[PDB]
Amino acid sequence: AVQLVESGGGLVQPGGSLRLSCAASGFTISNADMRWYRQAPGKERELVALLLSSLGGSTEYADSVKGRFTMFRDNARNTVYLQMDNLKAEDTAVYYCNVRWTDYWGQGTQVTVSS
Amino acid sequence: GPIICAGPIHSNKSADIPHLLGYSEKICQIDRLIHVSSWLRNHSQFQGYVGQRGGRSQVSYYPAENSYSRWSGLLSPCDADWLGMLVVKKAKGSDMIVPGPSYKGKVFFERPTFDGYVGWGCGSGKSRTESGELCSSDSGTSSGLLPSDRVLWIGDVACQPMTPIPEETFLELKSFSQSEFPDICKIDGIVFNQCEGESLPQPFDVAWMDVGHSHKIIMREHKTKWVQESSSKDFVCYKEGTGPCSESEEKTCKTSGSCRGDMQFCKVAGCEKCRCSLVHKPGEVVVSYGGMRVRPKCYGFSRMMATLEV
Ligand SMILES: *[C@@H]1O[C@H](CO)[C@@H](O[C@@H]2O[C@H](CO)[C@@H](O[C@@H]3O[C@H](CO[C@H]4O[C@H](CO)[C@@H](O)[C@H](O)[C@@H]4O)[C@@H](O)[C@H](O[C@H]4O[C@H](CO)[C@@H](O)[C@H](O)[C@@H]4O)[C@@H]3O)[C@H](O)[C@H]2NC(C)=O)[C@H](O)[C@H]1NC(C)=O
Ligand SMILES: *[C@@H]1O[C@H](CO)[C@@H](O)[C@H](O)[C@H]1NC(C)=O
Repeated sequence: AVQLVESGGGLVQPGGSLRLSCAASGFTISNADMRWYRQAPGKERELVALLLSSLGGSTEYADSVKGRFTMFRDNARNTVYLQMDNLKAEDTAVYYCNVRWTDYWGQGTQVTVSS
Repeated sequence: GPIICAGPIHSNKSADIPHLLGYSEKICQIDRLIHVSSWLRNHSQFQGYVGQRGGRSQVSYYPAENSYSRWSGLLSPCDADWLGMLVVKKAKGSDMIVPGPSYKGKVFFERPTFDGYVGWGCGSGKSRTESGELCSSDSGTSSGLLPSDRVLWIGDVACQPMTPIPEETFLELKSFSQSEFPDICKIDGIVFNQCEGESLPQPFDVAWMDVGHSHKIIMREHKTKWVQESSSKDFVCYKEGTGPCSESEEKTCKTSGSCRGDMQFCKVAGCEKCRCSLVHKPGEVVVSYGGMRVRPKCYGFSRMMATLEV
């Protein structure tokens, strides 16, 4: 069985930071392509960041989060991360961690930004 | 080269895209990638056109070496969409973007999938990242008049009118194909074989044919004969100088033997303004597979996603 466990969501004031982790089981993320989605209520699931082993480890970000979110991995720890800085209200959503081309999803973690 | 119409030089980003009813008019639009522009406008909030100056003959293919693209008259999925033969569907999130194509900078890409054809668009002012998965801002696309550079067609594919087969023979082919690929678990998220454990998905360059049922028939060993059936779809009609013929003009040419043409066209339709000629293509492809002969809707060698038994 593949497992994805996310952590690091929570309450944060606008401008704040959060680090999201996705610990993986049953594959090695050093060959996988990993994606971070977020889902606000009402709105649609939007893709937010990618780490592509297919591209040699490169990193790609949605326009809204470019320059504030940073995706990275710890191969030793088989864990992928999303560092979110300078958070805005529009970042409030459930964040999901996903293996590209699979129905392997994390449980989701909740990010809420409010003053 | 082109089938009828030399590449488009557009001026009005905001020009409407007409529904033209003549077959040769539709081929002309296909030549100028107006169908793909239409697709982008409809599905991904895009103003203007793709295919500036290059038209269909300058589109980008994965793989880059394209056998079926040297035949200007072989129909790509997108071409088939514009002729109402199939639908290139707008991608859903769960639709898988295959790795390998140089997606960076693309504004539209399509690929045959196991159970259909999916297309991915970007809005105005945006293009694709290398992974293909995100549309990000691109000042080089500000023109709204974008070169054929930016259109990506995945697969060595030929589409064509199909001789529909009964479900019985589709099920036999689906089964034959399952026994040829016993280690495939799912393709493009569709269950191909029952699997207990399953690998991580990985790219799969496979030969397949579309025979018009729930999903395609991927083939290990098959034979293909190309036959020139000299049917009306195999001919395009144009006035000298001024591009494609009218719907009405084309119809009377192909049904009344009252126009000029090349020698094959005169043989099958008659000849004595409009001129009609054979489109440069090897013909209709007939596939021998599973000890059956079949005329598929599309036929191709394309990349898809597969998982394997573990
Ligand atoms: C992007 O979106 C546009 C519009 O949203 C699509 O254009 C439409 O395409 C469909 C099919 O290609 C067209 O429907 C066809 O209508 C024909 C008559 O067209 C005239 O009438 C309409 C409205 O009255 C005018 O807007 C138009 O300019 C024409 O003057 C019919 O003859 C067709 O019938 C054929 O197909 C149907 C099944 O589809 C069969 O039942 C028939 O037997 C026959 O084979 C057809 O119904 C529609 O007119 C187009 N609209 C416009 C505004 O152009 C694009 O196709 C779409 N782009 C992509 C890539 O999908
Ligand atoms: C060309 O752009 C003009 C300028 O706004 C617009 O009015 C018109 O719709 C476009 N052309 C056609 C044929 O529609």
